[PDB]
Amino acid sequence: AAPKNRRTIEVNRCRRRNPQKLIKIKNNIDICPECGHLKQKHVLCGYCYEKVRQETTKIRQQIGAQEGGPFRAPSVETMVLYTGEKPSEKDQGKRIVERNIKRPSWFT
Amino acid sequence: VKKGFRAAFRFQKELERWRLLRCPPPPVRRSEKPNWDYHAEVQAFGSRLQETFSLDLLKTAFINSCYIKSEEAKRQSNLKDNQELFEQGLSFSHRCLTQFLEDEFPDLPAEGTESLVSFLTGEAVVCHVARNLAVEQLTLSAEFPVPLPVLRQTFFAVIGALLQSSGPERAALFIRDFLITQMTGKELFEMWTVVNPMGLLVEELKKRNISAPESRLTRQSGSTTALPLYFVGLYCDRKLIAEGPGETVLVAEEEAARVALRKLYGFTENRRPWDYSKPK
Amino acid sequence: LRNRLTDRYWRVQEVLKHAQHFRGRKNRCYRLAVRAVTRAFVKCTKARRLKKRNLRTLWINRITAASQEHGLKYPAFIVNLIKCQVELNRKVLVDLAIYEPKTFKSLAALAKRRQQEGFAAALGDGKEPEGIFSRVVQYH
Amino acid sequence: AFVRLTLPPPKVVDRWNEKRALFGVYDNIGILGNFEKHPKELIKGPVWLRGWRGNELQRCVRKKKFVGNRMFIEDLHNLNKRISYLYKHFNRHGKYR
Amino acid sequence: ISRKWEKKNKIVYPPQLPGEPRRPAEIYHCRRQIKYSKDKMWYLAKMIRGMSIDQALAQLEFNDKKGAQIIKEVLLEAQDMAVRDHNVEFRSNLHIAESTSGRGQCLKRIRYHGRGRFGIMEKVYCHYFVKLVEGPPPPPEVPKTAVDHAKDYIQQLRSRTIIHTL
RNA sequence: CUCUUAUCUUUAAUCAGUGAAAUUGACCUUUCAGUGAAGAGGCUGAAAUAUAAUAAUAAGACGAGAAGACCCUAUGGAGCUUA
RNA sequence: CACCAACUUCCUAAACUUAAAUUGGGUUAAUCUAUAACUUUAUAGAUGCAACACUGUUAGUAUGAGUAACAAGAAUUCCAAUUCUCCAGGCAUACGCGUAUAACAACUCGGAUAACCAUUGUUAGUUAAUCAGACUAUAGGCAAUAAUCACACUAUAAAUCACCUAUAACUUCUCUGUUAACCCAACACCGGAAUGCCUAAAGGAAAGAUCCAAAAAGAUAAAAGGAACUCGGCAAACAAGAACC
RNA sequence: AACUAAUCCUAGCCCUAGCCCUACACAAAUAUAAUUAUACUAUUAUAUAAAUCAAAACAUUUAUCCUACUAAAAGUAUUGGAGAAAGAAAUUCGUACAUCUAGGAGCUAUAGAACUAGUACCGCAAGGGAAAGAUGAAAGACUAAUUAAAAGUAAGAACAAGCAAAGAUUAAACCUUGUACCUUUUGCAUAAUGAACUAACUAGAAAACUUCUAACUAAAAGAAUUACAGCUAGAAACCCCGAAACCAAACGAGCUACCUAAAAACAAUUUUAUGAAUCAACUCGUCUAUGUGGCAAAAUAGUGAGAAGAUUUUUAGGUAGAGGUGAAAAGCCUAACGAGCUUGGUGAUAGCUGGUUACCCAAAAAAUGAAUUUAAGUUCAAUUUUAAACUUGCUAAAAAAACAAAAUCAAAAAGUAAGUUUAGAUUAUAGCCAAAAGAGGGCUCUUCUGGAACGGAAAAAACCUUUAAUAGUGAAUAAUUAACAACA
Ligand SMILES: [Mg+2]
Ligand SMILES: [Mg+2]
Ligand SMILES: [Mg+2]
Ligand SMILES: [Mg+2]
Ligand SMILES: [Mg+2]
Ligand SMILES: [Mg+2]
Ligand SMILES: [Mg+2]
Ligand SMILES: [Mg+2]
Ligand SMILES: [Mg+2]
Ligand SMILES: [Mg+2]
Ligand SMILES: [Mg+2]
Ligand SMILES: [Mg+2]
Ligand SMILES: [Mg+2]
Ligand SMILES: [Mg+2]
Ligand SMILES: [Mg+2]
Ligand SMILES: [Mg+2]
Ligand SMILES: [Mg+2]
Ligand SMILES: [Mg+2]
Ligand SMILES: [Mg+2]
Ligand SMILES: [Mg+2]
Ligand SMILES: [Mg+2]
Ligand SMILES: [Mg+2]
Ligand SMILES: [Mg+2]
Ligand SMILES: [Mg+2]
Ligand SMILES: [Mg+2]
Ligand SMILES: [Mg+2]
Ligand SMILES: [Mg+2]
Ligand SMILES: [Mg+2]
Ligand SMILES: [Mg+2]
Ligand SMILES: [Mg+2]
Ligand SMILES: [Mg+2]
Ligand SMILES: [Mg+2]
Ligand SMILES: [Mg+2]
Ligand SMILES: [Mg+2]
Ligand SMILES: [Mg+2]
Ligand SMILES: [Mg+2]
Ligand SMILES: [Mg+2]
Ligand SMILES: [Mg+2]
Ligand SMILES: [Mg+2]
Ligand SMILES: [Mg+2]
Ligand SMILES: [Mg+2]
Ligand SMILES: [Mg+2]
Ligand SMILES: [Mg+2]
Ligand SMILES: [Mg+2]
Ligand SMILES: [Mg+2]
Ligand SMILES: [Mg+2]
Ligand SMILES: [Mg+2]
Ligand SMILES: [Mg+2]
Ligand SMILES: [Mg+2]
Ligand SMILES: [Mg+2]
Ligand SMILES: [Mg+2]
Ligand SMILES: [Mg+2]
Ligand SMILES: [Mg+2]
Ligand SMILES: [Mg+2]
Ligand SMILES: [Mg+2]
Ligand SMILES: [Mg+2]
Ligand SMILES: [Mg+2]
Ligand SMILES: [Mg+2]
Ligand SMILES: [Mg+2]
Ligand SMILES: [Mg+2]
Ligand SMILES: [Mg+2]
Ligand SMILES: [Zn+2]
Repeated sequence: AAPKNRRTIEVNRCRRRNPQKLIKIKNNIDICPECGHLKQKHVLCGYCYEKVRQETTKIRQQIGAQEGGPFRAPSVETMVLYTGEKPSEKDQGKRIVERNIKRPSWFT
Repeated sequence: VKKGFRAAFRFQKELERWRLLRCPPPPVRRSEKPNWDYHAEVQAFGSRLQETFSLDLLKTAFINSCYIKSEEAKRQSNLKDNQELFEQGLSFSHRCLTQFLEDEFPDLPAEGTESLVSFLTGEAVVCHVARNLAVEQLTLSAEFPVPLPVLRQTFFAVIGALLQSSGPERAALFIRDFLITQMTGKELFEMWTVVNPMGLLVEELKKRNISAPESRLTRQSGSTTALPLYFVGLYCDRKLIAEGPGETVLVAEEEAARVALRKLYGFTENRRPWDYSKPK
Repeated sequence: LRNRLTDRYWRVQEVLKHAQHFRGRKNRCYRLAVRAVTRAFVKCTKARRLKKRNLRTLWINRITAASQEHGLKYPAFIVNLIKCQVELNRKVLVDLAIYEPKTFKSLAALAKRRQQEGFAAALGDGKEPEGIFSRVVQYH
Repeated sequence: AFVRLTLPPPKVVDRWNEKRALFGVYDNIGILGNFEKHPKELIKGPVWLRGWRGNELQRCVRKKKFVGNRMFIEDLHNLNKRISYLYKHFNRHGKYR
Repeated sequence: ISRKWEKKNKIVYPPQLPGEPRRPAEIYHCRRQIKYSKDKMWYLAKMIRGMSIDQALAQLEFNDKKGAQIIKEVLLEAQDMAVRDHNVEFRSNLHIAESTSGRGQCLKRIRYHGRGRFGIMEKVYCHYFVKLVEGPPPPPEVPKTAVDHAKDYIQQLRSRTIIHTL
């Protein structure tokens, strides 16, 4: 079936400017207290989450170097230490990961 | 590229039209534009109105004080004002206009016959009349378009010059023709503002020793709806004097007062037409 | 291309200036605007004559309203005024009813009386004096 | 339609240059000169149409007679084809018989 | 091609007199050739009409359309030049007066079909325009009240005249 | 088939990116009876009737593309067979 | 016992009388030349001298429509990296093609989208007396008996220069092919494409994200009945069988 | 308040005049599969042009094509299905611009050459064959401006009701009136062709006769011609696009048909000793569904036939259109073969289809008779018409005939303005409905009358009212779907 007539610019304006087809405004945008960048209420902050993932990559890069190959997963717990820190008694017999930089303020 | 210059010439004219509509030009006084001779224009002004003027007097009327200041400032880098003629011309018009009104409407109050004269010598009427007689074109001043207070002054100065040349009787015809005509089709209270018309009516009836009127409802329609019509009639000694329509009883009652007043002062709609027949 | 028409711009604008108040592509496309403008001109010419007939119907409608307020039908009112040698036309009669209510009422009584005189003359037969308002002035 | 947005440069014509000033001179060479020369001999143009006039078919046939043997191959092929087309139009087609 | 939006930034008014309201500033900015359809860009340009700069930038940051990112960068440059070149005091004191999309110069290519047939393909482009005006956004629209509706109706009835008569 | 049902994949629908085709006199594009060229959204008479989108059905627009076929004509053609 | 109703007729001003092939006459838009004019004009002489319509020709832009259709296996410590889930024509030669090869840089155009490049620019590359191609001493003389593991064995279609006789010369390595994700089909086309080795040790990825409606396509399962379906057991089947014209 | 766009002037070209030419372009390479430094192995256009087409068919025939000085003799003598047509010579005339190395009432980027180029691109090949550019004195001044200006969009979606407008109105919409345009049909369309919109381009051409305006005049004309008022000069005219075909010469067998030479492939199992059997590779294509601008201009998914032979496959060569090849399907010969493709003859021809561009005034048809390989066309009569000369016409029409037991005929009058002769010219040669009278028996013919609203009969080509066409807020009228169940 083919169109029997051309549709006019007036009719076309009514189809594509209908309120059903317009972009809706958002009411759930807020500012992040820690960084001051914007976020949605039900979603994690992107800027703050970006910090954590960067550190996570560094730790995992170090973990890869120590193991030296695949199929080398330890059977004991893991822990991370930064320069100026030494293992406690409770830390005995647990894999230790060493980072050159100092302990990040946010990391506890 | 077609050969010929005639189509290119025509299109330049249309580009001129388009530019004018989008960017209208600032006003200019006719003296600047071509085809202007001051002496000839003044003479035609008098002959147009079928009145004879003395050239020296008429020219003085158009000159204004502000014009003198501008010329001297340019001069640094004689004339004579129209102040004398303005005062004389305005004074006679006020007296002449009052004389016309009192004879036509003797009963009408004194304050009334002052409002109408003030109405007919205001900027609105005088400026409107002045422009259509070319007075603005012949005026000499430092600002164009001419401000209304300046335009009004030069108008009465011209009447003053006419008074000196041809005397009172001629000028009285001049005021009748051009100023009295402006009240055609105008209702009284449109030119005179009266609040609380009933209060004024009560005092007027007292002077002739008539009893205060009694308000009553002569006719009624659609009272409970949002579009009601009311007729209220003022009854005196059980005798009807006036009847008025209105949306509400208070509005309709106030309307009856104005109808009554108009009859008392003889400024009704069906009153005798004014008389311009007299050639004297 | 020795000779080419150099004036087509102004020939187009003659049609399109008469189409600016239309709706649709009729107000800017020459092949469509030209057809619509000629249809408008034909309607304009035929409506000059129809206008005069329409206004007469309006006058007759308003006259019937004014007469019935005094109890008269339209045919009786118009016919009897003619028998009294009154030659006012329908256009002016409408003006009196709207703007001169008292004068219109006077004419209403005159037409009614002449009608009554005709009825009396019809029923009574033989030679009898003619009605006061039923006397016709003559010209020569 | 679209029109120029500027005026074209002006055209200036000299009406008293030599060619214009002396136009017509010697058009009466015969009557005022004892008829030694005919005015037609004053004409400049193609060899086959000096002092002669004709319709398009006549012009084509006359051109071939005068310079047909000194023409280029392709030009002569087109001239011959034009003659036959004009022959069939003027002798077989038209409103009037 | 026309480039007039750019030149609008170079108008110079004469100095204002002391007894006059302070004239607000105006900024015009655009980006010209963009690989995006103008029909699609319209919906984005329409949304931010009338809003302040901060509210506009907030809504743009969480839209998924490719056009949203491009509009945001144009908005940021307009804000920067407003303070740096047009003597605007406070960054936040700005609202979007005008925003719209326009057609650009496009390209034609071939689109293949299944019986040796083909079609004509267009690679489409668009422009984006904005005007920034200093000051808080103007107040929104208030629908007519019932009393306001009625007052119009009486006005209509009062305007009537007696038609086609003396 | 009586007499159909359930599940998964592809399609479909919503979001992001790129983006064709036949078609198109203008359209502010309703129902019933009548008129008519077996024929009316547009004509006559009645009736109904706030404005716009999204997803579905195929009665009508004598719906679109048919190199689709049957009948006739032209002092238009071509292949075949001859006595 | 009337009224209303057509430029029919009268009135003010005017006018001077009834579809169409074809036929007779008065003007005029545009441009050029002669002679004039000077914000675009006059009298004459001329012509490629006027387009709402030829399924007209060329270019541009709409409608259908932001519609039909198109695409990348997962996580990470990252795209010539690791591990996991699944699939099953690969490596060479011939013919053809002609820089699509590799690195860096770009992000315009190209890939029907991104990432990344197959795109743009700049610089580089394929090495042979053995693999492959081309490769001029002369004149005479002369042939019964296939192949197939060739023995046995038959058969029928009867079947791949050598060696001698004389003449002449009497120490040599130049030249050319060599890359690739590639060719014929308008396309990065579910098509076509010879031979040798081998069958996973080689080579690869069906899902952009989400949702679980109708209709449409494909697969599998089904109570009781078993051709009642239909032009016809077409299609499907836990059947894949027999006979006759 | 602007996007997409638009404005521009010179690159070159066209027709004549003039003139022969001596232009034949470092080194090296090339006729070998050209552009490869040396021996193999020899090298060479063509017998008369045809057909289309005109003759309204076609068969003898058909200007130019197929060249031999201008002007005249002359469209004459002659030739010809004696018809379409074709067509001389004898004999007269002429030194011509003659540096005119120059000229243009020729074109200016859709024009003028196809051309910025025989390039890009398409085809195996012969061959076909495009599109477009724009600042200023200076860019060693940052690339210039100018334009409410096309369609299309944006700024700014919509608001009961209707060919979208017109009369209007205080008021945009509401009320009233109104069956889109061109062509074709029977003067009729809600019939049927054609059109998405914008810009540019795109179709009537000739001088025998006639009429008008001048010169001279028994003569006119610048040699050859006409003349019993003529002769000389000027002005006045007759379209566009579109086939299936036919002929000449090239180019094609890398697809397909068949053949020649040199090569190659065929596992496992049962039989035997084979155009045997089961069934892969490989070759083919029975049946069904999907797909139908498809992945594909013939495919995909399943299911099927052959598979040691008349088997299949590779490389190179051969046969060419009046032909070749064919286990004959009138199959195949580079996607479209009852006869290939390309260029040319060629602006083939078309009694058939479509189109054919400003205004005003005036007049006007019937579409009956005759002939025609004629009925989809044409010629003659008849009609109409423009001009001119000069004199009776139209309606009516007594008797008295001729007829047999209302058509001719046209005295005298009256109402009235036409009619004949001369000269020139096309178009048209099918109608439709109503009302009468017949004839073949609802159609079909023949004969007399009327009609083609803007009003009326409901809408309403054909019935009824209506002498042209203009402005007005005047008036009198016409036609006008309605009419008023027993006894007596
Ligand atoms: Mg609507
Ligand atoms: Mg009337
Ligand atoms: Mg498109
Ligand atoms: Mg999408
Ligand atoms: Mg509607
Ligand atoms: Mg119906
Ligand atoms: Mg209807
Ligand atoms: Mg349907
Ligand atoms: Mg469907
Ligand atoms: Mg159809
Ligand atoms: Mg025939
Ligand atoms: Mg024939
Ligand atoms: Mg033939
Ligand atoms: Mg009339
Ligand atoms: Mg006509
Ligand atoms: Mg033309
Ligand atoms: Mg066209
Ligand atoms: Mg679109
Ligand atoms: Mg749709
Ligand atoms: Mg959909
Ligand atoms: Mg889809
Ligand atoms: Mg995938
Ligand atoms: Mg690479
Ligand atoms: Mg890279
Ligand atoms: Mg590359
Ligand atoms: Mg070797
Ligand atoms: Mg050899
Ligand atoms: Mg290799
Ligand atoms: Mg293909
Ligand atoms: Mg494809
Ligand atoms: Mg692998
Ligand atoms: Mg999925
Ligand atoms: Mg099953
Ligand atoms: Mg079951
Ligand atoms: Mg059965
Ligand atoms: Mg059954
Ligand atoms: Mg089966
Ligand atoms: Mg013939
Ligand atoms: Mg001779
Ligand atoms: Mg060109
Ligand atoms: Mg060209
Ligand atoms: Mg526009
Ligand atoms: Mg309406
Ligand atoms: Mg048909
Ligand atoms: Mg069409
Ligand atoms: Mg046009
Ligand atoms: Mg072969
Ligand atoms: Mg082959
Ligand atoms: Mg075997
Ligand atoms: Mg086969
Ligand atoms: Mg078998
Ligand atoms: Mg088998
Ligand atoms: Mg076998
Ligand atoms: Mg057979
Ligand atoms: Mg057969
Ligand atoms: Mg072929
Ligand atoms: Mg033709
Ligand atoms: Mg007849
Ligand atoms: Mg015959
Ligand atoms: Mg015919
Ligand atoms: Mg007689
Ligand atoms: Zn944060």
